[PDB]
Amino acid sequence: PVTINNFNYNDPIDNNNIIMMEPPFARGTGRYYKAFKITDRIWIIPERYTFGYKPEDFNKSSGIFNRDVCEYYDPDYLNTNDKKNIFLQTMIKLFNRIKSKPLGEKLLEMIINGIPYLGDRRVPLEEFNTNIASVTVNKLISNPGEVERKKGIFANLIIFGPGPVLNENETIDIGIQNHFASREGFGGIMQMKFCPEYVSVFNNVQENKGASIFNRRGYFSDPALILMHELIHVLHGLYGIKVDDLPIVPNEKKFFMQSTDAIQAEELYTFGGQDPSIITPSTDKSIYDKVLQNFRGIVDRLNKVLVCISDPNININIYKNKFKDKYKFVEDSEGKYSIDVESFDKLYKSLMFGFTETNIAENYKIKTRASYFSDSLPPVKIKNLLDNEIYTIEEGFNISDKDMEKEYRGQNKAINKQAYEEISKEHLAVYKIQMCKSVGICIDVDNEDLFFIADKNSFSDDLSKNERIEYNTQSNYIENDFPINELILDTDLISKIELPSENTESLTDFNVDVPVYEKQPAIKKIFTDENTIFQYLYSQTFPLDIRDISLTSSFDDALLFSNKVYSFFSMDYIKTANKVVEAGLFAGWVKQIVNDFVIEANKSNTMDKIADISLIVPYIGLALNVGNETAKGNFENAFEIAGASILLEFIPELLIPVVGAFLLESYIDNKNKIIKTIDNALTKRNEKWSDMYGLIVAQWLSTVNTQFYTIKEGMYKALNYQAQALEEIIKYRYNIYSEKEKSNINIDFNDINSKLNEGINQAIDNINNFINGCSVSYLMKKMIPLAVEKLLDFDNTLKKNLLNYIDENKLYLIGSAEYEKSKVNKYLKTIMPFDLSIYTNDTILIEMFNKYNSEILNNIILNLRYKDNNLIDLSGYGAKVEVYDGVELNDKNQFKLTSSANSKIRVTQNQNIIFNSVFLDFSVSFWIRIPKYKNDGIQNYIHNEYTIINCMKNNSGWKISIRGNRIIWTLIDINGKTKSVFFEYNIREDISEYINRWFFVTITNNLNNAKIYINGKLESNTDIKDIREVIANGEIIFKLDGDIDRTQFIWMKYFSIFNTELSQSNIEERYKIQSYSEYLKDFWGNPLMYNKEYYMFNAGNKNSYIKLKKDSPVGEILTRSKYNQNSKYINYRDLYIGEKFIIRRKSNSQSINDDIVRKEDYIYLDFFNLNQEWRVYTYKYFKKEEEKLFLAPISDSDEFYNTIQIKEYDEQPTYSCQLLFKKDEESTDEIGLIGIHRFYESGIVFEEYKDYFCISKWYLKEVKRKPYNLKLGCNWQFIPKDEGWTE
Ligand SMILES: [Ca+2]
Ligand SMILES: [Ca+2]
Ligand SMILES: [Zn+2]
Repeated sequence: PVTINNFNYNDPIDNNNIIMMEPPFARGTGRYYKAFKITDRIWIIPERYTFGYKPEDFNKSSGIFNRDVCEYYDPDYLNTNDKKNIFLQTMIKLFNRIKSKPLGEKLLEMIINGIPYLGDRRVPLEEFNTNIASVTVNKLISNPGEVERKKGIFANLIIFGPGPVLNENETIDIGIQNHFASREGFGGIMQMKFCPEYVSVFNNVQENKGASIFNRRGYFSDPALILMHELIHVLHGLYGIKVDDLPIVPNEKKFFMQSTDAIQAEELYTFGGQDPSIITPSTDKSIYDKVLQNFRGIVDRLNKVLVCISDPNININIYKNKFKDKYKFVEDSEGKYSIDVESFDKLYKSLMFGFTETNIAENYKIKTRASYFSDSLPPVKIKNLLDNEIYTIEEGFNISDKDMEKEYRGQNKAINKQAYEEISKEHLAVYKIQMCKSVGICIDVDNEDLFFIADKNSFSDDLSKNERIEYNTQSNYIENDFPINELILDTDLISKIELPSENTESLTDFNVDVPVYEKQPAIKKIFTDENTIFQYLYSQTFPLDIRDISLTSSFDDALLFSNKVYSFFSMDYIKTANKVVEAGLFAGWVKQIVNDFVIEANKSNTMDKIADISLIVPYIGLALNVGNETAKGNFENAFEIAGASILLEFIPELLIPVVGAFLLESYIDNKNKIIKTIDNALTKRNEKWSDMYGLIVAQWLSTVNTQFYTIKEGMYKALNYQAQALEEIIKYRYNIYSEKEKSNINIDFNDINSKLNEGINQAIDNINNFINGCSVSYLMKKMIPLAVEKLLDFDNTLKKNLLNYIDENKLYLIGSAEYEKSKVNKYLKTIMPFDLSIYTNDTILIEMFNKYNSEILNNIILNLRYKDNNLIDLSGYGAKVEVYDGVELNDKNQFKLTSSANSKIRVTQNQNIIFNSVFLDFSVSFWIRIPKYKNDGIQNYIHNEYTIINCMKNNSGWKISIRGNRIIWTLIDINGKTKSVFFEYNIREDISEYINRWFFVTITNNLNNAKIYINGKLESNTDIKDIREVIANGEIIFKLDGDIDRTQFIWMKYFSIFNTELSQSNIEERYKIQSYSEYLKDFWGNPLMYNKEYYMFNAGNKNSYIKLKKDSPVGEILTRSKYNQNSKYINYRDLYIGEKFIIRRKSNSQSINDDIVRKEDYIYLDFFNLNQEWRVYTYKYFKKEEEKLFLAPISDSDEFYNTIQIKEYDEQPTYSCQLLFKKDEESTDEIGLIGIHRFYESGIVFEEYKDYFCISKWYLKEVKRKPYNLKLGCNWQFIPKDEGWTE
């Protein structure tokens, strides 16, 4: 157990637990400090830390000490005895809180027992030397006014009050002659400057601070956790493992980059959470090795120590026993000490990954910042930590008896205001970057708001070094984790070995290095005319002395005029916001503009499914103009083209080492040592893949995800500026009214702010999801593949290396040089899939990853789309696409492959995508339109198979071919074994749903089957179990290849590939998404057009067509003529028959050239009667359910309706459309739908039934039925002449 002593500042010095100490940095000169032993080996000196600081620097100035901290200054802190005593009692309370739980009690026990080794690097291995400043500190015994009598004591930790900056807590180690005992295995007296009352404030981006933009946001820290964070540094320093290694260094070559001190791995380890992941596995092992090497030096010292010259009273055995336990060394029955690898590993992991701020916070139910790399806010002052009503030893601020335990409400600034006070801004100093234009207006930007982008020098290149493989050689992995529960239950973690007495000889060698600090300018001026994130955010603000502003979509005007505020919301939103109204209409206007605000903000939920993008925030570019000028043009389009990359302010140069070669050592005549070597080399190979992935993750988190974090914060600020601006306008307009008017105005400012705030919260959630998706996308498509390329290269090099090794030892391997030959091929065959959870256990990051992998669209590895008269891959993997001259392309994303040799597309796929999952798993989807057979060429049509898409490599791959009315999918494995599955449509149907009509094809492949889906429905299936490996990343050639007719062609659209098997559900969804359009379509599936001649088809009367009756102004219905020749393979009904209709636009006299017909358009349905254009009319006064339509010349009669509304009542994909007659555009009076009706005719000569072109009210209720009735006689399709259909 840990005992925390009690005392008052004025208690008498007793030279034991209350002393006059001579601090290490005093160099044995100057004055002494009254110090209090709070626990064994730990001292508290309730006075400001002044070592290395100028007295005046304790005042706020035009300078700052740290570039990444909102620095608070207060020279009066601790300037009285009562203030010093309060500091003392507060420290006692914090220590009691720390030991209130086993985890914290153990941290203290480890620290108390982690006594510094007696000596350092300069001390002979045979000796213990206490006469060094890192081991002994002196206390003055003599009476006041004379340093006549001094006594030495051993100490572990000395905690002082703060230095100039109250909120800048720091743990300091002792350097002597340029070396640090605490960094070389020995450990040394540790010092700390700490302030309990002025604590840091933080706010989680992904989480709302009580969700109130008009209230105080964020949470304040529990000083006990802040102290434990420092105590962890103390722990590391005491065990001598606070080693230095390759640090994370910020790139500062660009003006938008955050400047900061180099960050050592030890600091990131101390924080925990995701931060250890920024330290590559290479560096993790580097640090591990250095610490182990340091301990070896200590264990050697224990085996050689014979005496202590500095203090004859030191019992050598007692210390050897204590140090053996401290470092967890093992000792044999003879007393020989050695390192136990298991015990060392456990100790190391416990100290680096067990005791972390994140783990401690979690255990103590204390909320803390999400990461070391999270913006810093202004600190606050805790009113009274000694008041149990506000802060307790057991629960800190989150007191359950006050219902503040839930959701860390006790630390919530918006909720627990009674616990703290805001700090006077006049006492705060912050490093700012003054961005000046070349003229010249300037904008100040806190350095903390800039992008933190780790420089390339931050990462280890150890992966490029060679590795000697031996029967020995084993894997090397360091799990940046340690089960906190076992640590809390570990029975032998805490020492039960006697702590030596602290009294020793007085220190006489005061040699020590004392740091010297100095402020630097708080403002750095730079010149740039760039208008990026900082400038855009700035344009959305207004000075405090202005109260009348107006919104503008002009960024430039917003910068020029103080009364103009930039807004990235719609033109209509902006206009309405600037509208001035009468008091009587003010309440209405407020409701309107506030509602508009929510609508605008909610556009952050916009979907873009047709472009294979589930979510996109269209206004991010306009809001920040971050990255590659995202404020220009249409952001959504730009995103569809370049993806996440366009949002990055800077594209990082990644470190992706050429993996060093392996050196396989041979063992002649040794069958085992040779086999072992081969195996070890294989396992080491995987370590290489893992370490590379870890190197990628570290860079992604410190150079990319950091930039996206800044963008998320930027959008939060942007949205708030918009709400603040609207709030300002509303206030101004309301205050223009008189008191009498105001009294009659029904407005609730809190309800307004509530609605605005809620809108922002909804938007932020979408924005965070969007940005996290972008971050993972960059990782997977722009980083991982580049690493895979090197790893695959490495594999190849290692492959022949191993085979050539199995060759050189062929003899010594006898009848096995083949068994292990394949053992190498099959091992280097299956590559390691990237799993983020392997490099981090951070829930946020893991969830981001899993979410990404759960989105089927992220499985797209090829997406050929039209953009600027060319076809490019928008999958994000950058396939090279060569479209040759003979390929016809249009903006409807359709492309035509003809019989010409130059009508082809060459696609070179990305070779670094996990495609060969080792069992075949991928899908291909596309739309196609295959022309009808030539009647005089039917034999060749059914006989000649021709390839249309071929993807082969090493005589293995896949291809899509066509043989007449059959489309074929074929797979060929490395052995040449072939399997096919096909879809063949009937060519004897009166009316075919497939011939010359666009239809959707989807082919899926898995370990068992090959399936072909047509328009979302499964059509064919082939068992492909026997098929072995199939290379599918070869070049893809789109070209008609075979014995084809010169007239042969094929149209294709939306070609894409998925590296997974699509489900029937995925396919059906894709079919509907790609079928969707605002416009109606024609019989063939193309957009329906105005001013284009069409024959009419009736889905409910397939073989019927319309003809103007010779003797009457009506359309009689006749039977389609049919294929006349004698071929046994074909049959169809003629399509180019009946009246030639033409659709004309109703309004806008923009002439009659042509255009696209959209659902709900009002039209005129006309047709040609010889040299005249006639029209389809409905007699206005029929009383029956239906009537024959009236066909006559164009004219305007008061007795006939002439306006039709084209409709689409079917919710599912169809090329059918309906035609409605309404009394007039305005009314909701429906006359009926155009269809076909059967009439009975009994004349003097003939008696029979005849069908006529009619309008009927009966259809009105029928089109509402579900599922939509495709057989209804009111379903029509328009057939224009098409080269793909001849008769
Ligand atoms: Ca790491
Ligand atoms: Ca302005
Ligand atoms: Zn730290």
